[PDB]
Order: sequence, then structure tokens, then C-alpha cells
Amino acid sequence: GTGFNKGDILFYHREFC
Amino acid sequence: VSALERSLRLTFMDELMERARNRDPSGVSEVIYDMIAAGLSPGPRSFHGLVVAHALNGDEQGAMHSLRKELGAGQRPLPETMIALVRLSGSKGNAQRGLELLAAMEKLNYDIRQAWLILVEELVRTNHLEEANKVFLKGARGGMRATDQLYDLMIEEDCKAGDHSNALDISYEMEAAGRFATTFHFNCLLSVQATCGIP
Amino acid sequence: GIQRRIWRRRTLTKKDDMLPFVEEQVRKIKEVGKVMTMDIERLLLSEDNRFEFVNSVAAEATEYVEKNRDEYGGTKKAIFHVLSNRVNDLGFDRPEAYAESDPYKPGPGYLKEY
Amino acid sequence: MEVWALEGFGVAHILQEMLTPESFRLLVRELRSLALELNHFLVSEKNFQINRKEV
Amino acid sequence: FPLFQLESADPDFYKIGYVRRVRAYGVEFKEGPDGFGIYASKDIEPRRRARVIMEIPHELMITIRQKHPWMFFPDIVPIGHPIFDIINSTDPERDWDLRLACLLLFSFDREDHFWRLYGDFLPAADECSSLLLATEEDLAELQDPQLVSTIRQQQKRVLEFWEKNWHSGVPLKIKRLAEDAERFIWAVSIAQTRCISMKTRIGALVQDLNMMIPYADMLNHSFEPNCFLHWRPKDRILEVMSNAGQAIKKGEEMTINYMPGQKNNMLMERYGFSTPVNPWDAIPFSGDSRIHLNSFLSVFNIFGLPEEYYHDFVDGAVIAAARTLPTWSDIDLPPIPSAERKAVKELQDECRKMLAEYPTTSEQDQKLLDSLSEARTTFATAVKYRMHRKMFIGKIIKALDIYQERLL
Ligand SMILES: Nc1ncnc2c1ncn2[C@@H]1O[C@H](CSCC[C@H](N)C(=O)O)[C@@H](O)[C@H]1O
Repeated sequence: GTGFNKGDILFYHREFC
Repeated sequence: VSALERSLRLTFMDELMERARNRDPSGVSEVIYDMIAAGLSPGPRSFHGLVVAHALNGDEQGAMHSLRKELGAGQRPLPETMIALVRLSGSKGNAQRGLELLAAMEKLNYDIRQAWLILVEELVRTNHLEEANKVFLKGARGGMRATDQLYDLMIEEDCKAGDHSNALDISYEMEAAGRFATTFHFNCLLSVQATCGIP
Repeated sequence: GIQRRIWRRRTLTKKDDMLPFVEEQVRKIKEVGKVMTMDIERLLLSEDNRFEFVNSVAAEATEYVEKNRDEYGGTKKAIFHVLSNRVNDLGFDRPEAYAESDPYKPGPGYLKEY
Repeated sequence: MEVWALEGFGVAHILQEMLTPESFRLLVRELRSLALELNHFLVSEKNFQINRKEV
Repeated sequence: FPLFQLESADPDFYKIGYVRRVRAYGVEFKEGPDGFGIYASKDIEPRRRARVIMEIPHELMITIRQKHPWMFFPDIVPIGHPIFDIINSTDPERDWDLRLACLLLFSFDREDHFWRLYGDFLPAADECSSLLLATEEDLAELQDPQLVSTIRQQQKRVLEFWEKNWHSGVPLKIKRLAEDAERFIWAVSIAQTRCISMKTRIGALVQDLNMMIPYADMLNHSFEPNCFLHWRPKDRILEVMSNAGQAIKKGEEMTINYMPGQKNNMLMERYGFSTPVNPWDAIPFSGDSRIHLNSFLSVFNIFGLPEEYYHDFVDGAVIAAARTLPTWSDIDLPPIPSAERKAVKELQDECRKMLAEYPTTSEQDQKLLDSLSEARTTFATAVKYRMHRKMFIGKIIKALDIYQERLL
């Protein structure tokens, strides 16, 4: 039944602008 | 863009790409400063030549520094540029950096399936099978479907190394994706099961 | 074929012989919950094995309770929410968790008596 | 007969609830009184390591 | 306040199916000069799973086993009927369309069969775009000797089958099916253009079938379809399912992929139509000049593996260009801009050399199609085919020009 078959880059690297 | 600007960019990008293919990261840096002197703004394909030049000379730190220059200049790295860094990280066994770059490509809204396939094969080729399994399972459990060639590669290499636990995890994910196991895959698992002493 | 464009509209040009007091019954069907009974049979027509369907529904219901604990156990039951969601995923429309209430209740404290 | 009916429906988790283990732990001790040991082993399908369950 | 503020198909078209358990959800059948179609009658919102668009009961279909022996599902041919001997005398590989045509003509003769009614909504002999109905003058407008010879062999095979099996001595119950060759040719044309081949489970038997499915043979083809077919074994219903998570707007046409991975010449041979945005069309290049595959894909935002290219100007023709253009790749070696311009220039010259092979151009063919007043359906189909190929070659020249400039 139901028991069958076992049931961060790109940050701090931006343009200074 | 005027005709004069296009003429200069062609000869500047000719010199730059002839030194990236020459495996001369120092020369590729000189041309970028020549572009700055002329007033030309280095685009994504100019920093791609700088990344490739470092990447070809097995230089992970310079290539990562070149990526920071590209991001610091406000340019958007090309999908091929990230793949060159991802493949370089795998060749050195740096799975953590390879996964950081894959996260960046997802953030950049690129398609990381092809770059993830490349990262796993580099780790397997460079005898980093333990790291390759960690990267492969994270992608497979994340929903990405690998190639049939890579599925047969991961199962077979794990069973040659006596790693039945990873080979069984992958084969379960292979069928969950929609690729049913065949006699070849079962024979790989049986090669390890036959030596456990429990028939 | 192409004529200018004017074209021949296709019609049956042949004879097909195959071509009101249930309000109380319809309202009682909804009251007793027979609508979900038909929905369950509808979902099982798309399932190869009914035992894995039961397991999948229970697995999805467990995820609902972990996500939002306080919203289930009273008027909204997690298993009923799963079944209504899966009917809506097919593109049909059902109320959420099949929950309905009596609009003619004479205020608080009054229980409808069977 | 109630167990058989539940098994016929295939409601494995309902049957587990209505049975629950103290019934089996007490069985082991009574078998131990006859100089018999009843050990429950789990063999991992991943690394083939045998685990003796605490019974 | 509310006070201060393509024709629909014959209503009996859906009704004859509807009284026989055909259900359509959120779509309507609309008819135009180019034929029937299925369009979203409202905004079909995305869901977590595929939405059911249409349900077609099995008993309204005409199906035959793809592989020998020939069994019909549902079984409509009586035991001992001479039509089975005609079906059984066919080539198992090539004559699948002849077998379906015999079943189709037989079905029209049965009083109770659904296709007696549904057959009146099938395109007529002068309205079907199949090249089996094309005259020798219509084939002269293809400008493709390989396709023309393929069609002539198809017409020869179909005609010889009728002459062999519908001679003077056959019983009347056979004669009345195909009284003339054109009637049988039309049936084969319907069989080729409308057959849907699927793997189905009926009861406990799993088998491949060639199926004539009403209301699903009204879905048009797209290489980027918003719908797909799904057999529901438990109640023997074919489901038309919209792609999971894909929003479909009101009036948008509902489409399926007839032939994944097939070129326009294959679409012309089978269904008698072609598309200018076929992502599998190929062009014969010499290979002397090659462009950088990685650069070309990234310039146009074409991602995925070569067999699963997709776009994140760019359409199926640019994807086809990526697969058919001569390309080089050296892992991560970058391309020299001045060497790539020589290749792009030489590839464009070879593209113009092939456009100069056609006596007319793409826009001259387009204006010819607008000027037609008494043209056969296959004639316009033949012109659209050669025009689409010209549009594809012209798209490559534009794509190469864009690629050459975006490489700076
Ligand atoms: N994308 C497409 N472009 C042009 N014609 C198409 C098409 N998809 C399907 N067709 C046409 O539709 C036929 C398939 S049957 C599809 C319904 C058909 N339009 C009808 O009215 O009966 C083919 O013969 C082809 O001519």
C-alpha cells in the first residue's frame, strides 16, 4: 500500500561613480 | 558611434585579442590603458580578453582580479567570461569559488546549466571526485538536469572508487530528472555491492 | 483554393440526431462535501498508482503546516487545501480548502442542529 | 481481522498508528529468559554498514 | 458607472463533439481563409502545473497500430470485411498513411461513426495544403528538385495503391469508399496532414498508434508551442495541456509541435506547409570561412546546449543560423575581430550567391501571394515554401551583420 517501496561576488564590486 | 571611433576600436581590439590568445595578461593590460588614454571605454569584450589571458596561464588570482576590474568599471561580464572563470576554478579544484561564480551568473540572470556541467567535468578530470560529487548533487537536487554523458561519468567514476553512497544518490536523481537507469548503471552499483559480504 | 479573400465556411451539412428543479439537490451536494469526492476521482484519473498519490498529498500537506502552522486545524484543513490546490492547478476553480459556512446563523453562540 | 482489513486497503500509516515499541521490546526480554537473543540489524543501502537497533 | 461607459466556427462543430464528451476549456474554434484554428477565448493564467485545454474521448478517434499486426482502436472493421485485406497488403514501414486512409474512407461509410459528421469539417480537395494534391505546375513553384521528386514518388505510390485495390472486380462495399483516385488521394492527404502518432496504454496494452484525433487535428504547428498532447490511460482521453507556468493571452493561438527537429522540407512533405522561423532549417555552406560559435550565441543571447538552443530580432531563424553556420570553438580561445570579419564577409557573399539562384526574391514572392485571385492552395503553399527559404537566407545575412558589429 502506502508503505510499498519506502513510501557573494558582485557585491562590494560596483561602479564608484 | 562615429566611423573614426569604430576604426580605432577595431585596431585596439585586434591588438588586445592577439595578446589574450598569446597568453600575455600583461600585454592585455597595456592595451586597456592605451584605450583609456585614447578615451575609449573598455567594454565587456575588452575585459573578457583580460580574464582569458590570465585564465589560460593557470592564474586564478589575476583572473579574479580582472573580473573585479570589470565589475568596478560598471561593465557586465559576458556569459562566456564567467564560464572561463568557472572552468578555471574547477581545474584547480576550487569548488567553493566555482560555486560562487555560478551564483553570480544566476544573479546576472544567465543560464548556469551549461557552466555547471563544465564545472563538474573539470573536477572529475583533475581528480577532485569528492568535490565533484558535492557540486553535482547540489545542482541535481536544485532541479538542473545533467547530460547523459555526465550521468554515466559520475556513476562509473564513483563505483571505480568504491563510493556506492554517492553513486546511488546520483542514480536516484538521474531517474527523478527523467532518465531511467539501464544495465550499464546497475552493473556499476553491483561492482561495489558484490564486495560488501552481504549477498 | 485562394480566392480574392473569400473562402468556404465549413458546416455540418449533415444531420446529427444527438444534437430544472435540481437547486435543492445541488445545494445539498455542496453542503455534504460530495464535490471534493468527484475532484478526488478526477485527480486519480491522472495518477498511475493511487498509493503514491496518497503519499504525495500527505507530503505536500506536511509542507503546508510547517510553512504556516496557525492557519490549519480549524476551518481550513491542510489536506483539503492540498486537494483544492491540485484541482486549481488543472485550470478549474474551487474554493480554498472547500471551506464553506452557513450564512443564516442567528449570531454567535448558535450551533446548527442536525 | 481489523488488521487484515487495514492491510487489504493498503493504509500502512493508519495501521502503524493503531498499533503504536513496547510490544516488541517486552518480547525480546521474555525470549532472553530462554537463553535466546533477538537482534534487529539495519543494513544501509548506501555504504553497507550494519547498525544494531536499540531494542 | 456602467451606463456612462477569423470567424467563429460553425456552432455545431463543437456541439457534435460536446454531446459525445468532448470538452474544451478556455479556448474556441475559429475559422479563417487559411483554415481552422484553436484560440484562447480568455486570459489563461499560469498555474503550478499544466492546465487542461481540451479532452477528447478515445471512441471519437481513428487509430491503428504503428507496428504489425494491424489492430484498430476502437475496433470498427468487422471480421471478414475486405477493407482489412487492403490494409493488410500494405508496406509496414512506408504505407502507414495508406492504412489510415483506408480506415478514414471506411469510417465515412459507417452510419454511426463520428467521422461521418466530423468529416464535413475536414478541408476539401481544393482546400487541403498537402502536396499529394499538388499539380505538376504547383511543384514547379517549389524550386527544390529534391522535394519535388519526393512528392512525385508519394503521388505515384498513392495512385498505384488505389489502382491495384480499387479495380473493377472489387465488391461494392469497397468501390463506394473511393470511387475515383482523387477521393483516395484526398484521404491519404488527410491521413498525412492530420495523423498524430503517440505511445498509448489502453487497458494493460502499451503500443504505438497512428491516430486521427478530432478537435486536436485543429491545433496548428509551432516550434515554440504553448500546448502539448497527453494521453490519459485511465479513462482513455487525449488531453491537450498548456505548458505549465506559461501565461496565454486571450486570442492567442493554441499550438503543438507536430515534428520536433524537422526541417521545412519535411514539414512540406508531411503537412504541406513551411515556417520561416524553423529552428532546424539548414543551408549548405562550403566551410571555408567559420565564425566563433560562442560569440554568435552570446551576441544573440542564445543559451543551452546545441540540441536545445533557446532565446532568452532573434527568433527561430537565428537559432537555425547558429546550428547551420560554419563555426569553430577552442574551449575559451577568443576570436580575433579582424579574422572574424573576413569570415562574416565571405559567409555573406555565399548567402547572396544562393539568393541569386532564385529567379525572384522574397518580397516579390510575398507580393505575388497578395496578387493571387485564382490560385490553388498548393500553389500558394509552394510559393510560401521558397519565400520562407529566401527569408531564412536573408535573416542569416542580417544576423551576420549584427554579429560582426557587436564583436567590438
Ligand atoms: N504553422 C502553420 N503554418 C501554416 N500552416 C499550418 C501551420 N500549422 C498547421 N498548418 C496547416 O494545418 C494543417 C494541419 S491540420 C491543422 C488544422 C487545419 N488548419 C484545418 O483547418 O484543418 C496542415 O496541412 C497545414 O497546412
